[PDB]
Amino acid sequence: QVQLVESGGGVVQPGRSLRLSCAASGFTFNTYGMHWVRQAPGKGLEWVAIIWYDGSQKYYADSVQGRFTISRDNHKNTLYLQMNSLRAEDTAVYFCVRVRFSVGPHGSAFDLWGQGTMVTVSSASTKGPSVFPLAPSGTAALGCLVKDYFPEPVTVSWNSGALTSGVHTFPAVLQSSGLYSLSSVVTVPSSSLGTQTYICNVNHKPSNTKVDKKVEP
Amino acid sequence: NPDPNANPNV
Amino acid sequence: VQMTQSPSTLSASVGDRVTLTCRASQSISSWLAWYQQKPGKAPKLLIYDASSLESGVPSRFSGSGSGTEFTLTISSLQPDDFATYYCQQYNSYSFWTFGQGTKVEIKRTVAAPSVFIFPPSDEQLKSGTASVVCLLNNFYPREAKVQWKVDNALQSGNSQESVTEQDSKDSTYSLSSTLTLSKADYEKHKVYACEVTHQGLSSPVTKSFNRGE
Repeated sequence: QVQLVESGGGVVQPGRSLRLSCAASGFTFNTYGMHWVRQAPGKGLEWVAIIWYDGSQKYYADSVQGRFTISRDNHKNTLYLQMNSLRAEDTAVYFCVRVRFSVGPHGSAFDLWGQGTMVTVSSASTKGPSVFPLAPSGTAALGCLVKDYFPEPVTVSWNSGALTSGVHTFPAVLQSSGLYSLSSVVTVPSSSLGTQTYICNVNHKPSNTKVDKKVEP
Repeated sequence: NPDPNANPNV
Repeated sequence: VQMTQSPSTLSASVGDRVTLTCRASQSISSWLAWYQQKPGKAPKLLIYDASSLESGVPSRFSGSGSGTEFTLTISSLQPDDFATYYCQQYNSYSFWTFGQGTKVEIKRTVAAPSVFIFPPSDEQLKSGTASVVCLLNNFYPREAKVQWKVDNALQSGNSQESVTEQDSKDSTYSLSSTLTLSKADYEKHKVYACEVTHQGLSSPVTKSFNRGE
């Protein structure tokens, strides 16, 4: 159907380059102006760059002028963003965006957006988490602290998945070290502390780190 | 001084 | 052109008429668009040219205004309309700038947090750092103040918080605050307290432990 599919995102060191791609299908891509728009973690939307339908004009946000170049392949129906001199501040989801068609002298709103591709810029080294119990002392709370890992994501389950009700796995916070940290918690009937065993299963695929930690009172 | 907001479509 | 949205959050129920406000720092005529975005997903255009309903968008969405003052109205909130809404200008010689969003969250009755405190684990202590975590569980509304006290000394700059998204079953939030100290600094003091102020609590609640006890 009518879609935009971005790719090319990943984790990259500062100073390096990365090329994003956006494959368009279902419409006459070579008649549309196209944009890149980005969204930093927890933030709002920020325009990045525009390219005319025929590549004849291009404009760029202050923060990317001289570093990024937008281009298009009107035979393969693909949009590109060449990102050079990457810096931590470029960490964001990047969306390719189609402008609503208009007649006349003026451009229009953004009527079609891709799913986005995530660029993370960091000098941190890949590293699995340390996993520590959050020990429980008529409802009891317990959990696992998942500390000092890079890059995102980790996945946390409880009892191999047999425990889902009452579980809250918090969004990661990025520490000043450049490493992430999160906690997963669950509330359980305090009478079940002795009777049931509680194990958190942390998996960090970037580092092939898998930890199963038993949390006891 | 071209308007970046001008129509970018065919 | 800077776009300013208000309110930054509102609480509403299914069936409610909701109206969001967008202001431009200078006139943008009618070159104004509204978008909906849900967590982890891309924005979807709702309204363009300030009052034109985008193709295929439900008719409960409408937009009004021109110049510097704009509104978006949902005539009757549906269960899938809880999201963040952005306005955006595309005025001549003005590039493209977005407001910071208005989050439409689910209203429910007040729910005071359950508060738990977790001392550093012995395993982490051997590594030279102490993480102390305060957990606020299943509360509403999201506004909460969490203060770390160490031997009655208010802490600043050494903690971080994380909040969940509104729970799909009970429409509550949960929050963690983690105080991070070196092993050496931890052992310098005895009393560690988390103090929680929330409108569901008549007085602030303090949960504490004595180091080692």
